[PDB]
Amino acid sequence: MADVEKHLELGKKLLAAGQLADALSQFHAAVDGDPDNYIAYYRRATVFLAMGKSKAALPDLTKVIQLKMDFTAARLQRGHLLLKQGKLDEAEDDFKKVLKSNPSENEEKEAQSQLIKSDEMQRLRSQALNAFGSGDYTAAIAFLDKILEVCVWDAELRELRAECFIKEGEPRKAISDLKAASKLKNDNTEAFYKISTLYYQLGDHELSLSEVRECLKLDQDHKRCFAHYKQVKKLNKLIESAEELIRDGRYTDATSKYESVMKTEPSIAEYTVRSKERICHCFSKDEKPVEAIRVCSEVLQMEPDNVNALKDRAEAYLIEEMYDEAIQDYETAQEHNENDQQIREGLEKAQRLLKQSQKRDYYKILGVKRNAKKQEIIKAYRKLALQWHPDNFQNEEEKKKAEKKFIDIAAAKEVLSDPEMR
Repeated sequence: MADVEKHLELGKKLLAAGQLADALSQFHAAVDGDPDNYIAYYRRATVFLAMGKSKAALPDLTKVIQLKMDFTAARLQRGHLLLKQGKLDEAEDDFKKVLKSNPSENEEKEAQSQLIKSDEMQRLRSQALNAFGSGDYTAAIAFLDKILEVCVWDAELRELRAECFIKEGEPRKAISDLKAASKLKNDNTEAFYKISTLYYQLGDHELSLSEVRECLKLDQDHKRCFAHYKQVKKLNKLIESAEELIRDGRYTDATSKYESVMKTEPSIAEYTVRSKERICHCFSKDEKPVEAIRVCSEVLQMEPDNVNALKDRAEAYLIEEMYDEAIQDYETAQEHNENDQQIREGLEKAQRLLKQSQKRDYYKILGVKRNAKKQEIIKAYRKLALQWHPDNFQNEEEKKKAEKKFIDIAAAKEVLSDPEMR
């Protein structure tokens, strides 16, 4: 009908304008209106492909083919797709029938180049699995890395490689594949669960949560997903809230939410380690030096390179006027993060005070200002020197201590006469 014509035409304009989502809407309308119009099926597949929707394109393309078996450009299209999906054998059968069908000169060049690739894919697949079967994981990765340049939408193999990075002790390198695999399979809940937990495991709670919400959108009654859901949702509030508080500068509150974070997930180290960094942060930003040093130091026993923990402990040491240990920290921090304005401003501001503290102040032996007025000093000296005379002290060890204060008071008067003021 005219409708199916309008759907296709608006479909066309939209696609051309890059408007994939609504183009798809319209071809959907076009397919429903005339369920036997190969053009509708073809134009939809064309969008699906444009959108990365690998699974959805295939049944539409083979429909186009079922209806119009002479239409070889759709057979070549389905050829390409299946080769992306890593359904090699079938990708070969189409690429070959394309060649047996008076192809275009550009259709011959494609159908051929592809079979050439496909041949290597079959060898690389077999090497990949074989490597994997014997436990040669780094071997398997190298093969698979190559297959997946070409088979970019082989979910199964992506999964295998993720499993490789994992056995290798490199879990984070498996986020891409596992995320990809769930995207392609589209309505497989297990794929969302796997990616949701791998995220959780890495302390990626925000994603993990959103990613399991997907599982449950697919299956409301999925037991395992829901269990995990309760879990990360709980741990998400606690962490989100913890940080809300840290920005309000409610540090002891923040610290309490973090103790809850750790109590809610004890098994995974990252949730314990990262909580401690944040607690270390709370204490330091709260001017609680001994507590900062105690917690921050423990964080560094676990992660000696923790730039954030070093900055917070540095800050603690500054409070304690521990200028050496502050620089040592700001420095060992500067090693791991090369140019940080905060680190550098810390190292200079620590050094300035390390210098100024070694610089003896005769006024610091009593003077009201860097300029105590007139005979205020003479009043201070006579009393102090008379107070602090080793004669005063019967205790031998106590005396020797007065003496240093006496030499100090005396050396003060000596330098506070006439020109020696500067």
